[PDB]
Amino acid sequence: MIRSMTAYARREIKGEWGSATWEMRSVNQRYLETYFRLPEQFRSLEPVVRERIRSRLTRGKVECTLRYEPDVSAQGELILNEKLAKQLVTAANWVKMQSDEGEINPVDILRWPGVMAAQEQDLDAIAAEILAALDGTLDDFIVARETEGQALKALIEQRLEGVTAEVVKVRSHMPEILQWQRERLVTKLEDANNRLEQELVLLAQRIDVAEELDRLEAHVKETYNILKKKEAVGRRLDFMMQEFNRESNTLASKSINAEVTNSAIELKVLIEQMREQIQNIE
Amino acid sequence: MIRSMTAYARREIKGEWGSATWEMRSVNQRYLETYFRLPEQFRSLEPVVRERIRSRLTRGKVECTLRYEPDVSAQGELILNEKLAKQLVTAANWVKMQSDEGEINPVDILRWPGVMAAQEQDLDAIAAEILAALDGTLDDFIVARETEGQALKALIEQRLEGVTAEVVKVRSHMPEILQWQRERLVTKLEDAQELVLLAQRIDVAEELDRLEAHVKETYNILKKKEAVGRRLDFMMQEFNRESNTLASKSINAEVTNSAIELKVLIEQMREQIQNIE
Amino acid sequence: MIRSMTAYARREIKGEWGSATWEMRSVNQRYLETYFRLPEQFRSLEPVVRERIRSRLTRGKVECTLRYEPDVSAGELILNEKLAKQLVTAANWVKMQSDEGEINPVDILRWPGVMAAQEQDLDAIAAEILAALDGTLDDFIVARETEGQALKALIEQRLEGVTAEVVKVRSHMPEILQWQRERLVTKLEDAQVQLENNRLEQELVLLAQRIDVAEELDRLEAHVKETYNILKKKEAVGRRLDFMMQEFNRESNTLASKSINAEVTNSAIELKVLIEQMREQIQNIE
Amino acid sequence: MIRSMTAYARREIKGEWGSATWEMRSVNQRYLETYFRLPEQFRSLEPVVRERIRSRLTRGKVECTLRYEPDVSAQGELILNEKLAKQLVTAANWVKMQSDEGEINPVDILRWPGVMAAQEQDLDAIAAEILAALDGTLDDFIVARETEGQALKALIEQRLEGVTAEVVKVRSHMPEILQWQRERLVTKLEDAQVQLENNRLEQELVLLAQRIDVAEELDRLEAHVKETYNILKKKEAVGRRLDFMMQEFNRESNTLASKSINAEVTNSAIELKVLIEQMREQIQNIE
Amino acid sequence: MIRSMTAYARREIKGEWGSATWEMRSVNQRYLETYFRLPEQFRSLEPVVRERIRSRLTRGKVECTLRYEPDVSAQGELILNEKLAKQLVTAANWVKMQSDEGEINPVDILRWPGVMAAQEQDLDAIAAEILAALDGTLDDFIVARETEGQALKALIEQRLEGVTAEVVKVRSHMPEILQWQRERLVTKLEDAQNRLEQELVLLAQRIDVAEELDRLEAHVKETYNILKKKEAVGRRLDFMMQEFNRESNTLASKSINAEVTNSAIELKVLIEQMREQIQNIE
Amino acid sequence: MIRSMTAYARREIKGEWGSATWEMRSVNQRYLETYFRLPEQFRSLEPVVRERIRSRLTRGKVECTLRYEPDVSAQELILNEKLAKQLVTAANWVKMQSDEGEINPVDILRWPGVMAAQEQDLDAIAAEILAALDGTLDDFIVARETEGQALKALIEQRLEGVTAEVVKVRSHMPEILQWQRERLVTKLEDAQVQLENNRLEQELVLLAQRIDVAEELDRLEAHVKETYNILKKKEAVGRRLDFMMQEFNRESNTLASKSINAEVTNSAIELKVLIEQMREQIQNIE
Repeated sequence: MIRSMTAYARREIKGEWGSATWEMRSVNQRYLETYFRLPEQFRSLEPVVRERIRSRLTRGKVECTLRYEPDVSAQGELILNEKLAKQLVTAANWVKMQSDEGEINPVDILRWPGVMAAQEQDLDAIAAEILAALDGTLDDFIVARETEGQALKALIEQRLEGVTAEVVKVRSHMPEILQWQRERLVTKLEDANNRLEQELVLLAQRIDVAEELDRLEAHVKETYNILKKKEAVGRRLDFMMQEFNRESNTLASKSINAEVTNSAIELKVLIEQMREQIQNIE
Repeated sequence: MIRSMTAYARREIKGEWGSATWEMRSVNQRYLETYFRLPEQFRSLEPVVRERIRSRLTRGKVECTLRYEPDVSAQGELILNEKLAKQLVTAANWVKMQSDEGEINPVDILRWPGVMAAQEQDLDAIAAEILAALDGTLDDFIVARETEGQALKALIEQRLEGVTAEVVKVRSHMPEILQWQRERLVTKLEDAQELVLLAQRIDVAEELDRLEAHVKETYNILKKKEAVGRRLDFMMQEFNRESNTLASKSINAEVTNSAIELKVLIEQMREQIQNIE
Repeated sequence: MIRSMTAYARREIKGEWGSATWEMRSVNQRYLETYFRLPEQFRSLEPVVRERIRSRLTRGKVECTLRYEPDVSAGELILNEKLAKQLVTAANWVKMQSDEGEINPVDILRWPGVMAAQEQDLDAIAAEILAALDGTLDDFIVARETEGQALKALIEQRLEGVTAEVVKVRSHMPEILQWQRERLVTKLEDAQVQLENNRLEQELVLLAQRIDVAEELDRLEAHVKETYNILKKKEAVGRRLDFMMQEFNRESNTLASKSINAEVTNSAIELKVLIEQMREQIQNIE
Repeated sequence: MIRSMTAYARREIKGEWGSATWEMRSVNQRYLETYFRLPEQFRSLEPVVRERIRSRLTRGKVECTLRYEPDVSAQGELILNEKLAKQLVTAANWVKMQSDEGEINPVDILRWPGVMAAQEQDLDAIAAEILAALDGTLDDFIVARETEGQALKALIEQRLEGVTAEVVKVRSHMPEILQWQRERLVTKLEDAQVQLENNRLEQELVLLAQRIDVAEELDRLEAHVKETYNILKKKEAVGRRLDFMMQEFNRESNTLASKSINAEVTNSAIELKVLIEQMREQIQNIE
Repeated sequence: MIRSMTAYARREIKGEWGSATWEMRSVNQRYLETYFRLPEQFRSLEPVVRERIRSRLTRGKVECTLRYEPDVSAQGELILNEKLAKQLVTAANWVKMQSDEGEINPVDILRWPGVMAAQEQDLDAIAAEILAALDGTLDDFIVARETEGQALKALIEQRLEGVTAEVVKVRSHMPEILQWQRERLVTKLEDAQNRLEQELVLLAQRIDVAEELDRLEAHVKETYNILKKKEAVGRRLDFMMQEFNRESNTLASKSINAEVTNSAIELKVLIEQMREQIQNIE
Repeated sequence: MIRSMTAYARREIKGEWGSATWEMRSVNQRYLETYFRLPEQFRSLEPVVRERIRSRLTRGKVECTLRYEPDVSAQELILNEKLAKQLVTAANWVKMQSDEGEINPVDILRWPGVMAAQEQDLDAIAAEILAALDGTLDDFIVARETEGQALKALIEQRLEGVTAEVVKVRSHMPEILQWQRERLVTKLEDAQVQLENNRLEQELVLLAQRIDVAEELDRLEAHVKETYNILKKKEAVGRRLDFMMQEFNRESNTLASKSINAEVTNSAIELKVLIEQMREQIQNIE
């Protein structure tokens, strides 16, 4: 069950206290990178949310944003500190006697800190519900990372069927070609004995690609095994494609017929198509 | 039918609610890279945008930008908390009694946090219209790719004709090639123990026949509906292989000059293929 | 010793003056960058906090914040009468230049320092705050040292897996060489061609040299032994480990290129996976 | 071509929107590090700038700063939301009826968010101009590296000439020293003792000549300067290959100073070790 | 009065202006390397503080850090920038001419940045107080060096006592040693009269064990004399241990007696143990 | 005129445009490393300051910081008149909707962008900054030469001790060479080894010429005379002196190895001590 690095998932929780929205987005990356945007009230929640994200995700760049819109009507009714307000008025009266002018503004006294305050302090209860909501949107994020990736797995397996069908097309042509190479050489040597076949068969071992086709088939069987294991295989699959293309290039190099060369090109096209999908794999 | 990797297309939809613009540009790239610049309100549309673009475009580095301009009257309405405003006015009246002076500033009451708030309009009907404009931008984008791709197809076909013209030109010197072919073989016999005269490959007719089939295959590749950019690049490497083998053989001035011209045509074709998806 | 460049540590100190909790976190960054979020009362403490943090922390992007809430302590406040008179006389000079204006009393009280809390002394709170800061920093260093030791165990776990893949390849190597020469003679027996004297031996020597990977395997084992030595000596560990990974990777690529067996190729891929896993942890090293 | 890892490049473009300045500074470093300091508006351009620089530059430590100056007066005329302003005034009128007093400040209405908003100028045309100025700065930067590399090569070749001058300075002085050492031995021996079998004298003179002989290290120093000039001629892996020669240069100079029986030869060996250190200063700057 | 290179000392001075703290720590080094961490206000003190550390210390790697913590006080008078205030009033007059109305608030002009500037603190009186605290820290740093240095001196003298004790153990075998020395000479006289070469004169120079023990006992009495010196003797004692090993190399190389060989090995173990402690002596 | 690598120099200048301070400090380094902390207005001066410093400094790690404090326009502030008119016209529109209000002038000035960037003649100021850099750079070298003269006196004081130890060994050497003739022949008589008569006497003095340290003392005295000559060079001689001390230490080790007398061994140790003391002063020499 392979997963992809790029996915999106947003969840919004509505309550009397307020509305909070968790958004998670991700893009392909070489290593895991985490970025968190949180409100000031839930800034203390940043270490807790980072451990959950990092434990669940092995690789990829993920940005998580939480936006809290509290309800001011559900906010507790404001209390007026009468002693502090009188303490500020008598202080301003002293300033007015020094300046011999000025007028106290009532709104400014209310704006002074501690004069009008709210003591709801319900943040701890809603934070536990936000943490439970974070696990829900993180599961929606993981299920989206696992939804796609099954499609990527099918695309790679479809190309893996194309490379194995392409080597059997080379396997049938090759013995016919090996005999043809001896014939054209003999006609050229018209102007030129025993043990000439001894040098021919050693040259034919350099032309033969059976050992290389065997390795390529072994790499395909391994690639099927790599897709089934449940771990990070994004980079391992990329290293495997370098060996796929290594055998394709040495096959196109030792190719002496145009039919085999066209098959080697088809192999390299399928490898490029697989490498494009492996980039999206974690 | 082949599509160039670089193209540009913009579409703007105007309505009473506001105006939005879909700008989309692309450049050449080995694999498909999708970068989206979307407003915070339409940030949720990003997975839907990626689904539509990735399905339609096989390869290339594409950047898509969306900019939304809301009408100043639309998506705009003030919500005034009447109870909280009355609470602040009565609290300020109490302060005015202790101070025996002062005047309540109205805008200061509005700037109090809980007093003023803005309502959230339903962007669902707009988002569906913004999403439909993206489909139209993709249609204008792929046709601009096909228009530039047809010019690249003509340049490659024009130089494929010069490749075949050079292959026929060396086959006029074919009788001289056979003379030089046998003469090289007998001179090595004259020089004569690890005598691998068999290992020497001097045949050039197979190289020309093998190269001539690649040209016929290249025309067939250009007719394909799927992406052909990477396949043509691999094909040029085989064009270069047969030119490199023909390059090693020094026969006469006309043959060597034709081999030089062949490699120039391949490089000119390979430069245009980098622009092909 | 080695220290993990990313770590977290917070501490809360409660007192009669109020409650203040120091919280500092770090992420892996190529340079030292300290961002502080301090209250207005402790805004003057910004320079001394920066010097103390940067003296013990050599590298990394650190975000340190302090949350402070004043305690009413059940309402009387002190008034800086001299500072208020200083501002009124300074405003009177401005009024004579402008020839207009009125001094707002609340605006004078809004000036910093004009109003102060009687229940608390700012200098006494700052001394407790500064003493709490170095306590968080000392625990912050330990949080880096413990997680740094965790990164060391990860690299050693992958190093022993690297040296296990090398001896796994060298066990297959003699069998592979004999399989290649036996594959050659079987085709000569099928072809019934007359065998020549020492022509076979010279071809066997040539292929043996092409498949020979002895220098790459010995060079890989020298790299793992050097990596343990670099990991033991705790001087410039973060930089010197980066160079070893490039040497590990080019020997693995050279091995994968010169390989003729699919099983050896699979082992070379495993090496490159282990190298990539080691590189991921080396970035976290300070 | 050899290129110095220390250079400075600057490029300024003038436009109606303002002026943009690029600055490049490079310091020697074993790895390739690139640090970028861009404005908040063009912070999205960093991954595009990083690709062009990392692809065109070899190893080193590079710092990039982009300074963007807005004209302010020439562009960005403020637009007034008349509908929102009237909405706030009617809302404030309601509060005025409740309080039965107050006065609406006009500038307070303008300072309300969204009332007076400047139209955002599309930075697409300006960012393309900045990207075009970047590759022009990289061109000046590469040229500066190549011109400084030629200066480092001249300094290395200048010291190499001083190395050969010291080697032949020792070679001419060596036979004079070997004759004086023979003349001293026979004089000390004849002063207090008799000649010993004649052939024993020749044996001791041969042993003495072998101990003071430095011709092997002296010939090996001259072989090192010829390979060093060839290495400078080669433009492939010049930095890694040139470090090895300095250790070999310093190896032969140390063994030469150890076998130096004459003070003028020892001073020449020290001058060699000074020239080697001066060459080592330039090689850490090259690739 | 020998001193160890590793030592630590701190001092804090308190005043109404604030509090400052010096902190010195050192480790072993071949030469003297000093590193200073100073506040930006007292950066100018770096050349002065270096000369003082340099005067009382000869070798070692010290790191000297200074923490300056001024008390947070708004008591400092704020200068009224009369120039800038007049610049703002004339600018506001222009706005009044355009609007044809308005009034300049004096408090708002004061709130404008730069109009009220805090008086620069003359730290000359504080710097002299901080420099005086450095002298106290250096004095505490030196006594910490001398305290640890006395323990090293006692440990070296204990090892020197074992050296002389092992010498006496070999001195008893001296009549047996002189027999073995004479046996080496007569053994080299083999096939005596075909090569005209006499290694006997050379061998008499190489096996002068009696002079080694005498010269070794002279090095011990000199080592005691070196410990009583006032100047730093760290490098001198290390050079002395090289000579201790030279006199004991012949005893370990030649097996005159199994008991003598054991005593020679213990003799070289003591030299290595003294070498380890001399690393810590300045 | 030798110069120490560690030095400090700080200069402060005042003008109508403002006040700026150059600060230069340096420490020991193998080669020359220059780092610059410059304001944003004078970041363009960095390539000019670098060539100026590198011209007069041969090696060392030097940090060069410049603090520039701008002064408000003394003897008028530039004001965006069109933006201010646009805000007054917009406020007038609000005043007719509300039918009340008064435009506060300071509130218009507080608006972002109304106060344009203040006029500064950066070209005329930078020329004064460059002239102050030269003064600080010349003031920096005076601090180098002052400390260097102290290092020169310490080295010359130890060089006098070297020649004093050399002549002490020189005087005792002819006596000790005679003592070995009588010492070696006595050991031969103890074992009753037959004398070779004249041939023994010849080999004895040939061996004595091998033990004779007079050749090492002559070379060492020539190195002392050369070290005085090196101290008079105007160029940097920090590295050359270090290479010279290696030859000092080479002859001393050869002296201690060939030593046969405890007093000569103690004198060789005194030589090695003086050489280490000179090396400690030399490590600070440019």
